[PDB]
Amino acid sequence: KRDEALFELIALEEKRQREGLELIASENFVSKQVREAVGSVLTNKYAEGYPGARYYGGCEVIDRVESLAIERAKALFGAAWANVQPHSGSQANMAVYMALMEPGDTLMGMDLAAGGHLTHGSRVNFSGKLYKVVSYGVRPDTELIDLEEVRRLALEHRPKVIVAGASAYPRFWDFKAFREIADEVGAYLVVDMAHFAGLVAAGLHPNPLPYAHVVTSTTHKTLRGPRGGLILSNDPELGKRIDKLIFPGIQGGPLEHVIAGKAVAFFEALQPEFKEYSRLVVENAKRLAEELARRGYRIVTGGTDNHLFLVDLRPKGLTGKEAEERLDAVGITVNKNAIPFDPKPPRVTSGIRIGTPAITTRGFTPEEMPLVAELIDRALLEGPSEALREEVRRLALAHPMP
Amino acid sequence: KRDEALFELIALEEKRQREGLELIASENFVSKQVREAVGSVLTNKYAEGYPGARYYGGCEVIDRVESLAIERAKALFGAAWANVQPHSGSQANMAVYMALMEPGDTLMGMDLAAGGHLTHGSRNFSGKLYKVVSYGVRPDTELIDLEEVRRLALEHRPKVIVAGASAYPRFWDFKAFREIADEVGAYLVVDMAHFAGLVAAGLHPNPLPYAHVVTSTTHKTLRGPRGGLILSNDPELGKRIDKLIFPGIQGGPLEHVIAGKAVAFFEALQPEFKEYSRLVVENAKRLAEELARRGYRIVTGGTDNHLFLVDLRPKGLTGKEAEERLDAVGITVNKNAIPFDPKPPRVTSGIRIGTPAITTRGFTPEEMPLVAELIDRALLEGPSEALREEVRRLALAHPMP
Ligand SMILES: Nc1nc2c(c(=O)[nH]1)N(C=O)[C@@H](CNc1ccc(C(=O)N[C@@H](CCC(=O)O)C(=O)O)cc1)CN2
Repeated sequence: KRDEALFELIALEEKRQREGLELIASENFVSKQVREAVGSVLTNKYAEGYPGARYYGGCEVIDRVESLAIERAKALFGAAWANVQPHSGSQANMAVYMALMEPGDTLMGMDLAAGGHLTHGSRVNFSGKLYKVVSYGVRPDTELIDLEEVRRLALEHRPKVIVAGASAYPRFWDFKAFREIADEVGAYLVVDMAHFAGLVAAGLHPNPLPYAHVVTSTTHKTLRGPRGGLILSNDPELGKRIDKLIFPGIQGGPLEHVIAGKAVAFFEALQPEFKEYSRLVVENAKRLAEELARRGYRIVTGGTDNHLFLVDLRPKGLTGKEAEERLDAVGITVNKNAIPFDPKPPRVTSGIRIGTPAITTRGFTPEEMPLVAELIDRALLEGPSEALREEVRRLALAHPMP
Repeated sequence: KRDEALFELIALEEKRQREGLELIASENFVSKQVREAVGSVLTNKYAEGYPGARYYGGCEVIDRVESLAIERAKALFGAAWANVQPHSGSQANMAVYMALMEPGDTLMGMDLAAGGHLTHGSRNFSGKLYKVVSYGVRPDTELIDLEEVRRLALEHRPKVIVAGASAYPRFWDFKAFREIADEVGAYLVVDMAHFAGLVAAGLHPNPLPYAHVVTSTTHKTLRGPRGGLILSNDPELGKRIDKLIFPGIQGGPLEHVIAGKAVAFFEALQPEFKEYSRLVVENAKRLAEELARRGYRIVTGGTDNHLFLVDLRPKGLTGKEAEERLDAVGITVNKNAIPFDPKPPRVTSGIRIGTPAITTRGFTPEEMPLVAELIDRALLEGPSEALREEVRRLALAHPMP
C-alpha cells in the first residue's frame, strides 16, 4: 500500500514552495539531480570508517563515491583535506570542538544577537554547556565587528579556540586579522562559513582556507547542496584527529546517499553558471535592501556585502514574530531574527532576516526587487489581505522551480 | 549539466546490491516510497523547533508531516511521547545521555567485545565524557548474567544503565534490568535499534513500560530510512529530551528524512510487516541450524531474533579470514568476537550473520539450506569464479524492492 496521506502532504509543500516567495536566508532550492542522488539506494549500505578503511565489506563502490566528494570539495575550496561525513553543520562544529578542546576550556565566539550561531557559545546549546564561553559582538554605532575589541577579549581571556563566521552578520570578515589575533594567544582559529560557503566557492567572499586552522560548513544554504555538513583544512595532520572525532567519535554510519548528493552539488558549484548565480544572489540582496531602506525601513549596518540583511522593526512598533506572521499570511516566508542589542528574547525578537539565495535560484533579477519590496511593505503596514496574497502567488508562479 | 561520473557510480552500486547476498545484520533494503519521500523537496525547508512552535515561517505543512511521524510512532510502539528529529541512532543516544547525566557521571553498558555498541561506553563520546563500567556475558552460558549486572550496579552506582546491543542473539529481560536500576536509583535506557522491527511486530519483548527512555534507529529491522528515534512513556522526561535535541545538539532537522520515517511507520503498521518479521526470525533460526549441521557452532546454541553468531573454531578459521572469502564471492557478513575469544579483536573466531535484508528480497526458510551450502563452500574451498556465479544467479532470482 502507498502512504497516500503522507504524499498528499508532500504535494502540499511543493505547491507552497512554488506559490510563495521564500525569503529565508538559510534556505535554497536543490536541483533534481541532487535529489535523485539523495533518494538513491546508497542508503542501504552501512559504511562505518573511511575510504579504503571500512569496518564492513561491500564498500568498493561507496568508497569511490565518498572519495569523489572529498576530492571535489578540496578542489573547489583549495583545501588539502576534507571530511564529508558530518550529518549537519552542527555535527561538523561538534567534532571540531571535541578534537581541539577538552570540556572546561574557553571558547570564544560571536554573541547570538550580534549574529553568532547557537553552536558558537549559547548556554542552551552543547557549546555553552561543555565549554567556558567568552563572546564578542559588534559596535553599537556602526553595528560592525571591532577587531580591537576582539583582540582585547582574546588577550584577557586566552581562549583555546576562536570562532569566526555567523548566521546573521551581513558584512565581510577579515580572516587575516582574526588569525593574527589567534596567533597572539596560541589559539586555534575555526571559521564556520556555513552561510557564505557558496559565495566563497564563486570568489565573491574572502576565502578562509589559508587563514583558519579548520573550516566548517553546511553543504546546504548558499552552496545549494543537500542538507548536511562538511569540514576542511590545509593541515592534513589536524585533519586526521578530526576524522577520528567524526567516527567513531560522535557519529555512527554516514549517510552515503547524502554524500553522493554532496558530490553532485560540488560538481554544480564548479560550473561557470554557479558564479553567475552567486553574483546575482548578492546583487539581489543589495538592491532589495536599498528598496526597503527607500521605503523607510532601517537596515542593520546600512546594507550588506553578502546574501542576507536584517531589518530593525523597532521604529515600526512591530516585533519580529508579528512581522513574520503577517508576511507568511500572504505567501512571503522570512524568519523573525535577533538584531544586535535586541531587548527581546529569541522567541519574539525585534527584527526579521531576509536573504535572496532561494528566489535567485528561481530566476528573480535585481529589476524585480522594487516589486518584492512593495509587497513586503504593504503586508507590514496594511496587514494580510486576499488581494495581496494573490499578487504574491502570481509573481511567484511566473518563475520556474528547479 | 548532469554529473555523469557520479551517476555512473550509483548505477554500479545498484548492480552490486542486486548481484550479492547481504548478510550483515544491520542492513536492509528500503521501499521505493521511503526513497521518494527522502528525495523530496522537503529538504529545502528550515524547520527548527517543534510542531506549532518553530523559529521560521512557512512551516504549516511541515508541522503536519512531523506530527504524523510522531503519532504513528506512538501508535506503533505504544508510547506516550516521541521525538523523530535525531539524525541517527548515535545522535539519539547522545541527546538522552546529555539530558540525564552531567559529564563525569557513571554510565553502565554492555562491553563492546561482548556485543555492546560503540555508544555504550567505548573510549566514542560516551567513553570520553563519562565514567564507564561494562557488563558482558558468561563464558559458560554465553548469556548475560543478571547477578553480575546487579553487583556491578551496586558497586559502581551508575546514573544510567543501558540495555540493548548490536550483537546479542537472545531476548532481554527488561523487567529485571528495571529492578536493578530502581535499586540503585539509576535511569534505565534501552537502545532497541537492532530489534526495533521485531518489537513493532510483537515478536520481541517491548521495552516501553520498563525503560525510562527508549532510543532506536529507523533503519535496520524497522526497514526505514537512515535516522534516529526516541520514545518514552513519560512525557515530562520527553520535554527535557526535546530540549537536548534542539537547541542542544542539533540545528535544522532533516524533514525529508522525517517524512521518510512516517512512511516506514506506515509500512510497519500494516499486517504484512508482521508476516515479514516472522520470516526474518524463521530464516535466522533455520540458517543457524543448517550451518550447525554443517559443522559450525552457534553461540548460545541458536537465536531468538534476526541475527546469530557463528563460532568458526571447529573449522580452524578466523573471523577476518571468513569475512574476506565470503566477500570475494559476493556474500557480505562481518567478523565478531565469540565469548572469550582466544583470538584478538582485530581477528576474532566468529562472524555475525543477519537475515533482515535477504528476507526483504523474498528468501524463505526452505531456501536457507542452499545459502548455508554456499557459505560453507566459500569457507572451505575459498573463492572461485564458479562459486561467484552461483551466488550471482541466486541473488538475481530474488528481486529488490
Ligand atoms: N543570530 C542568529 N540568528 C539565527 C540563529 C542563530 O543561531 N543566531 N538561528 C539558528 O539556527 C535561527 C534561530 N534559532 C534559535 C533557536 C533558539 C534560540 C534560543 O536561545 N532559545 C532559548 C530561549 C528562547 C526564549 O524563550 O526566548 C531556549 O530554547 O531556551 C535562539 C535562536 C535563525 N537565526
